[PDB]
Amino acid sequence: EEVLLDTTGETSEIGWLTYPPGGWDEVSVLDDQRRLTRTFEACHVAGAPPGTGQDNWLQTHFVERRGAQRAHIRLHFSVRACSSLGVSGGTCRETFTLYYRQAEEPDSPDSVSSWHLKRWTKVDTIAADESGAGQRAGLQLNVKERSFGPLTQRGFYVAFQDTGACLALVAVRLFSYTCPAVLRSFASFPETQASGAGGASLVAAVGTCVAHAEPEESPPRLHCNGEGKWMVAVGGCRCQPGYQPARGDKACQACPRGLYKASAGNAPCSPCPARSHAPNPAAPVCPCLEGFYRASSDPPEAPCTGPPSAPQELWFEVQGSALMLHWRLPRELGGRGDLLFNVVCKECEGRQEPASGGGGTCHRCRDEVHFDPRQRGLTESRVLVGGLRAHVPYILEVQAVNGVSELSPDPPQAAAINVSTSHEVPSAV
Ligand SMILES: *[C@@H]1O[C@H](CO)[C@@H](O[C@@H]2O[C@H](CO)[C@@H](O)[C@H](O)[C@H]2NC(C)=O)[C@H](O)[C@H]1NC(C)=O
Repeated sequence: EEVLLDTTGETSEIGWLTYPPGGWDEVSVLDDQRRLTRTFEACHVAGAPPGTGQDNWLQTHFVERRGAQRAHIRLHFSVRACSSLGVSGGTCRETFTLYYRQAEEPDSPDSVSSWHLKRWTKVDTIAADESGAGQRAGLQLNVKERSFGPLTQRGFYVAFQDTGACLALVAVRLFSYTCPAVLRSFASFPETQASGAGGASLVAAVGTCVAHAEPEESPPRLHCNGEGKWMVAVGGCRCQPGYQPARGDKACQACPRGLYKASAGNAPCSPCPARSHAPNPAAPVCPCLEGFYRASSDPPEAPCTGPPSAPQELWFEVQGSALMLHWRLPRELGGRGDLLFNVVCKECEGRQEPASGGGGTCHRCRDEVHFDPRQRGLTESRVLVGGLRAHVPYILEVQAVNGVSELSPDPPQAAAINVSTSHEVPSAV
């Protein structure tokens, strides 16, 4: 609610006039509580019995329009009943009508400002809610309200017409309704004017995302009712990663330490998954502790995991022209079950005439040893080893790996076993 003219303020703020001189009369009184009150009266009806007709106007000072598009007016007034006056069959009324006119400049100093020939626009005729003049303080004081269609010039005048009533204007209040600036739906909306055209019409208002918000792909919008309230919205922003709603649809606050928020929007932060920390606020993800990782496939809400330890309990057995390597699971799997194994083969030479200080050649196997499923990428703790030579001594190493350890190797954890093919000379004691 934004005031453009109030009679109960700074004593009246009055420069008004009356078209037929003496048509309206300013009479000042004391109101129910203590206060000087400028009021205007028109009761010519008690004059000549023909009346000779009544057309007595009362015009305001130029009202600046400030930004209002739709002016509301609130009148307080007494009206004397026609039954309670001299014999005034016909000529007496109990109503007055109400007008406005627009101007972009106050009325033309002294050289046009006898108005009344200017095009006045009618607003409505007003009547009292019944059951000279003068407010007695018996709450004969009627209150009525009306409003004027769109205001576009710099200001306006308002005029009052008495055509046979015994009237006492007591108070006038000219205002417009405004919608307050507000935080709604994670956005800010400005103070917004304007019914404009009248009661049903709305005025559309654009919002900006508050601290740490984004649109909801939708860029926000909110609508200003003709009485200053905010009718229903479209769109709205959402909070940002690392930020959660706070004070309710109204702001976004950073996650506290040890919490995070991966993603989109109006959703509270959640505490860090296993083996991660959020050392600081506004965390979008909790990084893993030293020695732990998250795989390609791991979302930020996954716990962090680690690479495996070495395979255990290597052993083997011969089956025809080939040899089967066996082992068991690592004692530490890092909290993931995408464990798979890799086997390396080495043919080792060694202790003969030269190189008596660790003299094993230990090259890798030839291209004629094909391991039965794969040699690399095994999910099972076994492999069949193909074409390895008769007395040549081999060494078979088994590496463990899982879905991290792309992420840091240190070299993969491993185990190996000395292996020699054939056996002879039965036991004699
Ligand atoms: C596989 O066999 C080799 C050779 O027989 C083993 O080698 C030696 O290990 C001892 C201590 O255990 C060292 O003192 C020697 O110097 C090593 N030899 C050489 C040539 O360096 C080896 O330990 C065995 N490893 C497995 C896993 O079976």
